Amino acid sequence: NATTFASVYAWNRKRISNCVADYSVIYNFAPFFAFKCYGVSPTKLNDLCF
Amino acid sequence: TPSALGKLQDVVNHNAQALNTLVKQLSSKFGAISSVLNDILSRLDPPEAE
Ligand SMILES: *[C@@H]1O[C@H](CO)[C@@H](O)[C@H](O)[C@H]1NC(C)=O
Repeated sequence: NATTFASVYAWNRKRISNCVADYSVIYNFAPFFAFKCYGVSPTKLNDLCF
Repeated sequence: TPSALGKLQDVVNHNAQALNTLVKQLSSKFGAISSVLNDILSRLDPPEAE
């Protein structure tokens, strides 16, 4: 919800730590276009850690 | 004598050395995302974890 996204050649890289990764706050924005995960499963992202 | 019983020592060493290598290769991840069966099951779905 930053309302401003960078270009593809100067893409931003936000670092996240010291917080609970509640991915339930993602599925209330809007019907997405693609959620093709890699290396993990879209369902089991809750109980995992990073 | 330091090693007059080397034959028995070589016998008791070859058994433990080969057995420790079997435990060593248990932590080896053969072309997988993880070597622990609990880690793969916690990250991927059954059709992808197989
Ligand atoms: C994004 O931020 C705006 C305010 O800047 C807010 O009104 C809006 O509800 C936010 N979007 C979501 C999905 O919460």
